[PDB]
Amino acid sequence: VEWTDKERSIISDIFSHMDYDDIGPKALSRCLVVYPWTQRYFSGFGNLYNAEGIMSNANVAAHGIKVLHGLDRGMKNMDNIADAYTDLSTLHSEKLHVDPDNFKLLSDCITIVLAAKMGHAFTAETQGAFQKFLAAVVSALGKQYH
Amino acid sequence: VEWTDKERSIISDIFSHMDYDDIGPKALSRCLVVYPWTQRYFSGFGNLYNAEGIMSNANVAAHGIKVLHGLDRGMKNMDNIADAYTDLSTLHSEKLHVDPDNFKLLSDCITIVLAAKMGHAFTAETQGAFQKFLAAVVSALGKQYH
Amino acid sequence: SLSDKDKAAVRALWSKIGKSSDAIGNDALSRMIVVYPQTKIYFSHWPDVTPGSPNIKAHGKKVMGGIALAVSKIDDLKTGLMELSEQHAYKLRVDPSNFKILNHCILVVISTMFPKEFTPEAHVSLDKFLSGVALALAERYR
Amino acid sequence: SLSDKDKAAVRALWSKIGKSSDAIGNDALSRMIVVYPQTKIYFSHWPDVTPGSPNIKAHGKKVMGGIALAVSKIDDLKTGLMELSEQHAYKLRVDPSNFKILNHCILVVISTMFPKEFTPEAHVSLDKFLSGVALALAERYR
Ligand code: HEM
Ligand code: HEM
Ligand code: HEM
Ligand code: HEM
Repeated sequence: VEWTDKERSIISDIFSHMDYDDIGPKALSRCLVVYPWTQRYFSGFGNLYNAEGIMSNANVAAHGIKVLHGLDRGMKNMDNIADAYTDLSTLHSEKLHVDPDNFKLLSDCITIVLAAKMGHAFTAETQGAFQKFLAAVVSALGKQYH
Repeated sequence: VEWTDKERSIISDIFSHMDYDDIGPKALSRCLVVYPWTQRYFSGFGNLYNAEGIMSNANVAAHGIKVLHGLDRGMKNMDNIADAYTDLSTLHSEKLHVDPDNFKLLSDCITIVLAAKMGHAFTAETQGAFQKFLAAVVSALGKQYH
Repeated sequence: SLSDKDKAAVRALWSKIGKSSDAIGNDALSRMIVVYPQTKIYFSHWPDVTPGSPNIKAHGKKVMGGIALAVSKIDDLKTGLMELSEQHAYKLRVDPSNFKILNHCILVVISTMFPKEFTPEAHVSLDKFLSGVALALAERYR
Repeated sequence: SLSDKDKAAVRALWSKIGKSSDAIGNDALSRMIVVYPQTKIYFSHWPDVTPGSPNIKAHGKKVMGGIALAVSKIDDLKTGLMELSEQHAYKLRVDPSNFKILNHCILVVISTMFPKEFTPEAHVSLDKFLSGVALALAERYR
């Protein structure tokens, strides 16, 4: 990936105003409801069989906050995203066995939750830069898969 | 992409024994039948409305041979595939407006036609190396898209 | 496939948000052309394909009228959307890989405009419905 | 969706190649585990998941028995494959993104074994059928 100064400014502005404690839990809980086969990785997180369940679970919340902060390494050096996630890619493949199509599913939930937070400020140009960033991170998370 | 010596040997052996004049026309005609919305790019190639039509068209044949020879640049320097297709990617995007999901569709037809030619010699390890090569070329053809 | 629960959830969401159908369509199409520029070629015969275009606004009303038709025909999307499938496959020749792109843009727009109504439960049923819409629009392709 | 033409083409192809069902399944599963190693974890409870395994051969007979069941149930794959959808979604928890991988391996294997019968026309209808099989197996996932 190649980045324009305008894209860099948009990504920086999004992260500077992100309430991780709000977006992170919402994005992961939304993924667990919309793509519920992703629940099988967090079966020890406590009670989960329903959506009120999933939404309020503090384990899911703490983990969604961890995922969103896992984007920080990428946004702080977007020219090296491919090499910034090597260890995370290895962990999700070999230790956690997360199927790689799932990174894109969570990515789309992060975008949909940020869109609900930003409202009309989530312009097309904002969506384009943010989705280009998340796609770079999703590619890097799938990099160590065989 | 990273390549093992065994993968390099398999790819080299496949190309050394490839009858381009057989596989190329078959692979493109198969794509035009299985994914017939790909016919709209070759509407000047002559008569095409049916499968006997598509299969026997000499324009489709000559073009499938050109596509298969378009893999040669990649197989001759697999460590530089991403930069070996830049001009081809630009042509398919900006001049031809080929939608990028279509490269994977043709790729799968190339694999299925080679599998029919090679028969039991198309082992799992052979399929794995060949599909890894085609995926690298498909990624490079989508590289200049926006 | 859509369950009775999914159908009721889609009808109840459209009952709430359909008042803004036109605006949803303008914004979804606008986003699709900007974020997925491979799609712009399909609209290039219009006199204006730039942001703010009155052609994009007029077509956005038609697109969400197709979604409203799909909500009415939710029990049988194949038969309900057959004419629109013929139009996109034969008259327009829109590559069918693009349907999922517009579906995602529609979800993003609804999220921006109706954050309270567009809960995760509304989203799972609407996403299954838009997958069914894409498969019905794919009917005449092969 | 499958037309009468697609259904007849799938029945006629299976009528010719079904004699080798067991072999097709062994080879398709073998290829899937080697070429798409993310899938091996799902079979790791077996005592042997290496090339040539008698467990892969025994399971390949079952997989193509599921495809033969889908050919019989081709007029209504949702109802016909419901129990297999429940098994993969709930008892096995196989990620549904993997169905298209096995479908591709099945096409490759049939191409290697039946190059004369597996024409482009046989292939378009079988690919539409395997897409319908994947959607029916996805029924119990969400
Ligand atoms: C694509 C965006 C993703 C990002 C940036 C990401 C980030 C991370 C982070 C930073 C960790 C913690 C690192 C550690 O354990 O040392 C983690 C762990 C984890 N992630 Fe992801 N992840 C993503 C997607 C996914 C998805 C799609 C799944 C499953 C559907 C998943 C499942 C897990 C699980 C199972 C763990 C460990 C949970 C535990 O500790 O119990 N991740 N992820
Ligand atoms: C992914 C594998 C592909 C390879 C390696 C490839 C290769 C090439 C080659 C080498 C050329 C000729 C270069 C030139 O014009 O100077 C070409 C042109 C062309 N390709 Fe591709 N191509 C591929 C996929 C596709 C697909 C998927 C489509 C459409 C569905 C497509 C449509 C075309 C068309 C329309 C032309 C020009 C035809 C003409 O001259 O009338 N290509 N391709
Ligand atoms: C949710 C999926 C979609 C729906 C419901 C939909 C609906 C419609 C409808 C209702 C029309 C009007 C047909 C008429 O004139 O009677 C139409 C036309 C059209 N659609 Fe779509 N569409 C969808 C996706 C797409 C996509 C993904 C594209 C291209 C990327 C596309 C391109 C067009 C074009 C080019 C026209 C004709 C515009 C003109 O008349 O100038 N559609 N669509
Ligand atoms: C064409 C698609 C598929 C068909 C028709 C199919 C069919 C079947 C059938 C008939 C069984 C036996 C159920 C029983 O025990 O009654 C089964 C079991 C199983 N399938 Fe599939 N399957 C498909 C795809 C997949 C995929 C893609 C995977 C994983 C990547 C998978 C993993 C398994 C596992 C792990 C079992 C249980 C094995 C055991 O009992 O030890 N299946 N499948």
